[PDB]
Amino acid sequence: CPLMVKVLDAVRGSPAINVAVHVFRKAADDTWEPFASGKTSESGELHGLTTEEEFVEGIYKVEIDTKSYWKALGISPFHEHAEVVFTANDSGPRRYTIAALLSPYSYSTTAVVT
Amino acid sequence: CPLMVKVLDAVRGSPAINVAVHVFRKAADDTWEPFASGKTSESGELHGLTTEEEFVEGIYKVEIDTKSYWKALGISPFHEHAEVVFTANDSGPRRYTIAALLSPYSYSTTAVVT
Repeated sequence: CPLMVKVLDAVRGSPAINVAVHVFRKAADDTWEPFASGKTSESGELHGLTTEEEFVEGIYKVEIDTKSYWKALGISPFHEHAEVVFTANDSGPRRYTIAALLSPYSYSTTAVVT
Repeated sequence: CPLMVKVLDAVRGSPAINVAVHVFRKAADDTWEPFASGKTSESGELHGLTTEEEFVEGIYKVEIDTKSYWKALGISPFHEHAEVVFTANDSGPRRYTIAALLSPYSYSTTAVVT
């Protein structure tokens, strides 16, 4: 599992469940190619997005559909979604955990690379 | 000043000075049209990006060139940049302050709408 996503809800103090996440890879022609997608589990985590074979160096964009999430909770969010753009494995493959902490008008995201 | 951006450095405890910011507006054909750009001042603030006349309803993307910033400090950042995507003025014009707090492997962004 070289790429894992974790999403938390700062309003309820719990994992953000069933959040849609879409991963894109920057294409040779500078366009974002769809790469992987899924929904966070009951623990707010999303595993098995790729394999180390498929996860080559490139620029990747993780897009978290935060708007849908809040709407479901009857809350009016500010952001269309949260995006995390980063260059991966440029210095060889690592294990990346992208964590996002969500609030209606704010979000933070941190990368734990190992 | 309907749109203001403020950036802080969490490693140095100071405003992030000379940070490039590019604002885009979602075009009719779903493409991002360049809308405004500038650099934060010595106070970590960017003013005068638009006028209320020009700042119409739409989906906007604020891109903060975090990578350049950290590179200049001789630090190797994780993110390519920080993006903030939101729908603006859908319910009439508001004043938007987008604040970003930066670290090499993490960033948070909050919106204060008045």
